[PDB]
Amino acid sequence: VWVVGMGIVMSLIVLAIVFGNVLVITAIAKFERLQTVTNYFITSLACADLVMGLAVVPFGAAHILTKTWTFGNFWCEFWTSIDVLCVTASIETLCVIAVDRYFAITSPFKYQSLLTKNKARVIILMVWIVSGLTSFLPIQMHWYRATHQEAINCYAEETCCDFFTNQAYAIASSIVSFYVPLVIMVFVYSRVFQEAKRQLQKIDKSEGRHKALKTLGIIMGTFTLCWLPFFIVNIVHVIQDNLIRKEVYILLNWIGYVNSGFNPLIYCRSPDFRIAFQELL
Amino acid sequence: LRQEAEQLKNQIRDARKACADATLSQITNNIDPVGRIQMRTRRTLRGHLAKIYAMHWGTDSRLLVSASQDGKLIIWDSYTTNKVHAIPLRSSWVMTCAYAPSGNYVACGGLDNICSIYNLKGNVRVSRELAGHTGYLSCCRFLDDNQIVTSSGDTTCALWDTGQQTTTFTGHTGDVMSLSLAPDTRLFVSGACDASAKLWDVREGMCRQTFTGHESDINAICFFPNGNAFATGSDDATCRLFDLRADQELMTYSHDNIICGITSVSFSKSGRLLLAGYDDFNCNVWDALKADRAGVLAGHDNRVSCLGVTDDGMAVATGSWDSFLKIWN
Amino acid sequence: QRNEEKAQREANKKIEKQLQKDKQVYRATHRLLLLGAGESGKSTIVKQMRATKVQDIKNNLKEAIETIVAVDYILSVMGVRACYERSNEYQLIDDQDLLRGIFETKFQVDKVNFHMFDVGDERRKWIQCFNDVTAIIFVVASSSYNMVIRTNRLQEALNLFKSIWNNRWLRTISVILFLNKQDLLAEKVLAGKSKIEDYFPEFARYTTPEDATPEPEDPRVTRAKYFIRDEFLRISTASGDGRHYCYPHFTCAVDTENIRRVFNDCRDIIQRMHLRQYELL
Amino acid sequence: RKLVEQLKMEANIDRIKVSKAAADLMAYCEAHAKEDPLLTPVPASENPFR
Ligand SMILES: CN[C@@H]1CCc2c(ccc(O)c2O)[C@H]1O
Repeated sequence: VWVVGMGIVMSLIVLAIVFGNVLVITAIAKFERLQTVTNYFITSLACADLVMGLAVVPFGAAHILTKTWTFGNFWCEFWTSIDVLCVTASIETLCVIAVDRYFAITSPFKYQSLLTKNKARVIILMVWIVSGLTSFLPIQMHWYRATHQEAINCYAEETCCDFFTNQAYAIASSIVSFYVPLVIMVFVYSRVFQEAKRQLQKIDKSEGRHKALKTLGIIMGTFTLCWLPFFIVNIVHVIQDNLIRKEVYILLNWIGYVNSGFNPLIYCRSPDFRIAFQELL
Repeated sequence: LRQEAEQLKNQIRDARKACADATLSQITNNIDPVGRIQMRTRRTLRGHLAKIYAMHWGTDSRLLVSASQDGKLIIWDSYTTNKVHAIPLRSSWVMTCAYAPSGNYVACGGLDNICSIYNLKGNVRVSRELAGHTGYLSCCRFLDDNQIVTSSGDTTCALWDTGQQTTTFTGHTGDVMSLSLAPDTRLFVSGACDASAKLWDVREGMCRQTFTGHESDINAICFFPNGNAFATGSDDATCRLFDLRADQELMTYSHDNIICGITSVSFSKSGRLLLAGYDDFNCNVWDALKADRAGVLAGHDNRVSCLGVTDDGMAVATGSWDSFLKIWN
Repeated sequence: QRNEEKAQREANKKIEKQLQKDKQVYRATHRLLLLGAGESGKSTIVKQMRATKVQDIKNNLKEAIETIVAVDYILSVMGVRACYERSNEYQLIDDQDLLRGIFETKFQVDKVNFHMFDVGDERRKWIQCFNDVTAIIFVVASSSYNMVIRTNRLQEALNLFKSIWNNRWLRTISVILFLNKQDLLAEKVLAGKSKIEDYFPEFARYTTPEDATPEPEDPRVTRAKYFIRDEFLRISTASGDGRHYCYPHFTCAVDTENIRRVFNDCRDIIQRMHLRQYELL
Repeated sequence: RKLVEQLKMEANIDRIKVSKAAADLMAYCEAHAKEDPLLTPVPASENPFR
């Protein structure tokens, strides 16, 4: 009976992620006024979240619940490829949104001229292309196949398919996906918070008669709490194989997955987005 | 001094009341309603670099001209969505545009007192910038290929031929903000910043009649296709219809829900439907005779700023504060 | 036919490229409104920003003489100190000595394009036209309190500022406020001919704010300037918060640092608009 | 003081009864209704836009 409830929970999570991503994409695309220079990045994030929630989350739920992968070895490799590509695309899109906010705040006059629709399209294309170069090629080709005695049979066996990566690819993939974007957005949001504090101090000084803390705090904390533990345990298991069990790995991975559905709740709170959502429904 | 004027005004009001045998809605109660009307967006013209102010349909139903605050007055082809010409106005701001019934020349207003005339028919060149006024311009129109009627930010409305103002109308307490022309070239009417809306005779140069039934600024004046009536759009939600023969307010169009202002007013080919834009993001359609709304057109994101109907009456084009100009059929 | 369609397409294309360039240059620049009242020292700021002129100066002198008239040879041509002493009652106007329709001024501060507006209307119907300018430069003369109309001139300026502030179409427009004739204000305050408390009763109970010590000036002058600044600022502050801020700047005719001040304040306005966006502020 | 003269000039005009004007307006609206592409539904082939 425990598996039965887990299946319902996983189906609900997948449905919620799909619905949120679809709503965000439809709101961004249907209305021309809502679409803007910075909304292309949100569109890319929503597209990545939708693709992940329609490709890996349902297949991942099917794999974990049944404990047997019915599809072939090539199809499982392709599924893992899509999973890692989606994760890196989402995190890099979050990093790009953060750097866009930093450029808009720290350099206001140069922001409009530097960034245009063509610039947004080319930077999004570069993000997706670098995500592809980091995900597809090392995993579609058999670089990532484990050299360990364990899981060699599992990779050979069709029904069994679990992630056993080389000691080298895991660290590099984690660095390109999460760690570097983590540093970039942490520094960027520290700078933006410093600018906001300076503006608040100036306003208080000019006119005698914690808001920035809440928004930055939620935006950074959701992403960090969702993804950092998984991207530290994956390195830890490579460094120490006996430390990390499979259940911990899976649980942390799915907790990180839920960030895909959490992202629309944190990147669509603007009143224009709410009005568009109300009109669409 | 003013006692004679007050007595004359009281006598005029008494005479107007004496002529009110029956209300327009009293007769219209027998007629059938037009019913609900669904209006789609056949095309969404775009390209303007900033907010637009006014637009005027061409003599033919195809070509139209759009005027924007960016200074780019671009001529559009409604059928194929093509920008035939792009005329950069010398003045940074334009407040009105006009299209010649011949189609040869195109007029552009502006916040500057100077009114410019562009000879569209290779490269567009300004024909002869007009003399000017004391204030800005509000609305321009073409009696023919040689005469342009302009409304100013001062009281005076003028007819311009040669850079010469043949006539200089006057009598408005405030600033005239819009005007319209009758199907014939003999008569035209204009609004004002004050509630007064007047009818002028082009040949005589004297305001034959004055209508002051409003209570706020008048922003738009449309003219009945028959030529015996004209509709006014005030700053307050109420829009009303005047009859030149009866010389008073025959009907009044308003609703409790609407509280926003009115920017542009235009009729249909048959005159049954009064298409009025609002300061809100929507645009309303009213049954002129029955004084009942028959549909809501809320395509634009920003407030609407201009309307128009082709001479053939094929479709009604609304230009908004946003860069998007949408043709509604 | 086909040829006609092709031609139309080519023309549209030619226009679209030119229009894209025009949109780029338009977005590069900024728009500022100058709301200088009549004889309020507005021309001083424009001069600070930067034969026939001699004839214009002579005409201005003749107009001043006619205004004073409103000896016998002077009157027929159209006690000198008497008019200057009673210059408060009636409106009166006035290379280096000479300096001491719609007008457009274009200048660059830090390689960023700027464009200045100058209109000038009791109705002020054209005010709603400028709903897209970066900021409004509203100048005022702090010495206008002595001059009386028919409400004093400074009170009229306060009423105009209140009307501009509480406008539906200007709900997203900030105001930069310049208090011209600071030296003249100090000169009038030092002399006992006009008392600020005599014209504004609230000045008797008013006291200087504790943390306001801008310049090395007798206390009375500073109290007067801070009263005027507070009277201007109260109407702006009590209306609401967000996308609305007044930036009072005490300025002198000689001082030429205003051009830097407008650039810095416009940058601050853009930065604070972005901060208010994204729900940060 | 020409305002009173203008008002007197405008007052000396014959007025048509409101009932007659309303009847004429209704007659015109009913006569020209069939030619309005907006009042009646727009035919797919007839409408150049659609
Ligand atoms: C089933 N576990 C996969 C495989 C490893 C991996 C994931 C996500 C992001 C990455 O950068 C990875 O290297 C996980 O979704």
